[PDB]
Amino acid sequence: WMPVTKLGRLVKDMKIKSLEEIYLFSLPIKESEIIDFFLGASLKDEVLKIMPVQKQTRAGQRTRFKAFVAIGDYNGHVGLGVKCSKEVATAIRGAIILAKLSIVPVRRGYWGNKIGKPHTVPCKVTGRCGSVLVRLIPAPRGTGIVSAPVPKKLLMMAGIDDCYTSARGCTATLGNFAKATFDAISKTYSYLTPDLWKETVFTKSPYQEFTDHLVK
Amino acid sequence: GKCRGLRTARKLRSHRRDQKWHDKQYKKAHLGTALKANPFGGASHAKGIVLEKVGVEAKQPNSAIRKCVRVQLIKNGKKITAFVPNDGCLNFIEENDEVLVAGFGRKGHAVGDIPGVRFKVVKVANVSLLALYKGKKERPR
Amino acid sequence: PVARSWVCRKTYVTPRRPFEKSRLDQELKLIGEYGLRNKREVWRVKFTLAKIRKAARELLTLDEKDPRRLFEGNALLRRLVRIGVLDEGKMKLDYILGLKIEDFLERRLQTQVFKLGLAKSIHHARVLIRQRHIRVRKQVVNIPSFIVRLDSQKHIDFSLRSPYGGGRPGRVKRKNAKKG
Amino acid sequence: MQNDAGEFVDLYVPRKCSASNRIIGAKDHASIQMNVAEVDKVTGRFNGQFKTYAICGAIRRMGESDDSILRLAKADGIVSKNF
Amino acid sequence: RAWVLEKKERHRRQGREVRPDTQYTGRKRKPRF
Amino acid sequence: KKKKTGRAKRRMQYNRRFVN
RNA sequence: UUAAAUCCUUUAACGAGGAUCCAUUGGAGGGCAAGUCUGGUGCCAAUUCCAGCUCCAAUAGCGUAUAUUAAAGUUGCUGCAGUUAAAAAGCUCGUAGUUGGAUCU
Repeated sequence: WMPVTKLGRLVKDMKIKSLEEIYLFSLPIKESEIIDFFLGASLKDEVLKIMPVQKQTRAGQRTRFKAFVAIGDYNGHVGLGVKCSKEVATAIRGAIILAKLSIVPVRRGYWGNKIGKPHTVPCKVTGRCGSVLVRLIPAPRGTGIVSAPVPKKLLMMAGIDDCYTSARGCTATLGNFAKATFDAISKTYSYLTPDLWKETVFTKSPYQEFTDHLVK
Repeated sequence: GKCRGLRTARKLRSHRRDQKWHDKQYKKAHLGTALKANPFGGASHAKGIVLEKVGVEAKQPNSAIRKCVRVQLIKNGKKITAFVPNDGCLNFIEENDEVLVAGFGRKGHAVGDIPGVRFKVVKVANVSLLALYKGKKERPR
Repeated sequence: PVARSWVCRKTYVTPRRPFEKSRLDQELKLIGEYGLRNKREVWRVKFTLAKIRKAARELLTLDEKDPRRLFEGNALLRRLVRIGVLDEGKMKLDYILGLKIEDFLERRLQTQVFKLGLAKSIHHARVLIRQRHIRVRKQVVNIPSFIVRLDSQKHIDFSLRSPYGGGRPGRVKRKNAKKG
Repeated sequence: MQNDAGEFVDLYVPRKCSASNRIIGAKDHASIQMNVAEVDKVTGRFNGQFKTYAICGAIRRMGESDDSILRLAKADGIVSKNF
Repeated sequence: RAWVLEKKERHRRQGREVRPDTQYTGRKRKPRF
Repeated sequence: KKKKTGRAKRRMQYNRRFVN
């Protein structure tokens, strides 16, 4: 592996410890193998749907495959990738590439009394895509993910153990039904809960501490 | 929009009363005239005397010659056209036979293949067509 | 007017989705190492858990010092400790939601006989219970799904009137010895 | 963020916009992090200290990032009240 | 039978996985009672 | 030959699917 | 046991190798659990009808018809809609109804 971007040089050599440091400064990832370096031993992908858009040509219709894959580590990191290519293998290869570049941390909370590890979504959060609306509601411990099969796959990649779910809109569209539930999951860290009201002590940027190393 | 007053129960109750009638499922079960023209009279099965045997052509994209029977129901005197499971099962039916007749399966709508027939024959001469076709029983005449 | 009682219940609930690959395999896993006859013995233990879980989450929404929460929370927790699915130090209403099906299925008389070394397999245990070879305290039990309390755990004996117990030989051994 | 036993059970604590107090998302690539340097009192020399400003990507799209840092710096002592 | 074929090929246009076209495509299995 | 029925059919199904 | 019986419970005797003391009912080669199958029957290779095999599901049970509930946020108080898809009155005044600014220790 030849690190070609500046983040890649900082992750090939041991100075960036965890992937949360990338997420804390909202730094954009540009390579797939940056995710593989930190926690790549547990990523499992699932080809949800292959859906070709048809552009008819002068010598017959051209069949170009869109691929929908979802991937996670079952501990709080989930992503969804959409990539369009000609054949089956290239489309799913490009889709897991873009799914790796869209890995989002997942905030988990408790239903009540806050014992042990968190298990549910912290609050009622909603995802919207197309006409499809997907709502995630927290549940007591050991309830299970009360969902359709398409969000049952996505929610289990994110490591969420319990969830009440509702849907509205034309959920037959699997692309919109999987993109909307990914929007609801990624909106868990976009919502300000009163346990995060503290005055934020700003942490030194990773670009500026390792300034001497990027010189060489 | 919808009125949200505290003292608007009478208008909210009366409006929902009138707007229920505009659903055809609610009108069929409640007006009562959808059970008067039902040949079964709101029942699940009905017995009748076989009048004759006829054949019914199928739809245009799937051409077939399906064979039915004309049976006159006892309790109300109405004529219905009933379907037999195959052409082999027609060997066990003769005219002036008492047959027990059920619906085909979609609460009043016809077959997705052959139009015009809404009912299927369950028993003939007080024995079942499944036991007759599988050789389990013999029917009296 | 009769002197009869008509009150009766259903002890199981069929799932809404009849054919899904994830639920079919988790149920088959439970039939495997617990030696059950059908899916109904899985759905029965699944149903008795949801009745307990519903009672727990109804008491939890009540405030802490409510006297119905204190009486019936203590009553519910004592019943779970008594059948041996809860530890002594885990007496709280929040720990009930952390139970699973496998904790209840481990307390059956079929499982306890296999765990106590009275049988060679979980299926050998089931046929041994049914054939009147196993007693608890002083009472012979046919029912494999007999849930064993903690006080009955160390008293699962081995049936003094059985060939494997007191010593009267069976029908097969008696018939065979008559041949010679 | 924290259980009843006092243990900290969370992945990370995300930053806030210093202008409008918004949680900056992990995929918010429109945000910035300001490094505005200090000067010496009597000589105007860089002594190594600074204080930082973070602006969320929602404000920067509206075009109100200009008055955002300027208002923060006015209260922070860098820009004088005689502006 | 021919109605089944055009519905299979419509699903083939949609790109979902289909069973291969063979002799047993549209055949009534048995009479239905 | 004949097929097993009851508890022993589930045991044989469990072995063909999970163990092997 | 019981009014007298029966059933259950307790027990003498006999009672299992294909332990023939033999478990069914439905569905699958167009979507959910499950098919690159076989043999008869005929149209100009495709194709009407019939009998089987293999697999899947529940199991002393399992199909079918009909009524009804949930799915249905497709009767919407919670909680739907009315540009172009079903739908806002041609315009204004107007009884009942519904709703009604601030202010008092």
